[PDB]
Amino acid sequence: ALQIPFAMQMAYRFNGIGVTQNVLYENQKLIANQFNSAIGKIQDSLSSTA
Amino acid sequence: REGVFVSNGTHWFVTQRNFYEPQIITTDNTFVSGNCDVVIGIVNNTVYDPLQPELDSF
Ligand SMILES: *[C@@]1(O)O[C@H](CO)[C@]2(O[C@@]3(O[C@H](CO)[C@@H](O)[C@H](O)[C@H]3NC(C)=O)O2)[C@H](O)[C@H]1NC(C)=O
Ligand SMILES: *[C@@]1(O)O[C@H](CO)[C@]2(O[C@@]3(O[C@H](CO)[C@@H](O)[C@H](O)[C@H]3NC(C)=O)O2)[C@H](O)[C@H]1NC(C)=O
Ligand SMILES: *[C@@]1(O)O[C@H](CO)[C@]2(O[C@@]3(O[C@H](CO)[C@@H](O)[C@H](O)[C@H]3NC(C)=O)O2)[C@H](O)[C@H]1NC(C)=O
Repeated sequence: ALQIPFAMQMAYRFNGIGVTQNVLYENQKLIANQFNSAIGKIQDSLSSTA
Repeated sequence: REGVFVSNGTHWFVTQRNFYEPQIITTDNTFVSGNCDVVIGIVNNTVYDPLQPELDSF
């Protein structure tokens, strides 16, 4: 297990999907907010939707 | 471009992600994107370009 800062790893993965890595770093706060809110939505979906 | 910036404490290099083969940071293996007020984790260093020594020899 070789550790990378999670931001740099997310940049690796953006390079994986074809988007260049600067797109993440320039937009890191926005991407973090999207991920956090998206995880938040799962809790509502699980707790409320039967 | 491809790889990561790694420092052995006091000198910055570019390596490929899977085999430590260090190379000096230069303009032909790093690209540029805007200024650096938006990135969090920036570090100051020199990006030596290969055309300037040849032009300064003039
Ligand atoms: C650092 O990790 O890597 C540098 C690679 O350039 C190291 O700096 C050089 O080391 C060689 C070998 O000791 C010397 O012959 C050079 O003079 C020296 N400097 C330059 C500009 O090449 O620099 C550096 O020593 C090393 N630091 C540590 C703590 O490992
Ligand atoms: C890095 O990931 O974490 C560091 C934590 O020490 C961080 O540097 C500062 O450290 C002081 C220690 O008391 C904290 O109070 C600061 O909040 C913290 N700074 C930030 C911005 O969190 O050093 C360091 O900045 C951080 N690096 C990055 C790129 O986020
Ligand atoms: C980086 O390597 O170089 C920047 C350019 O000087 C450095 O930005 C300075 O930061 C100090 C302290 O915050 C300010 O007083 C200067 O006005 C500011 N200079 C400019 C031109 O904006 O910015 C920056 O600090 C430095 N990086 C590190 C880690 O020191």
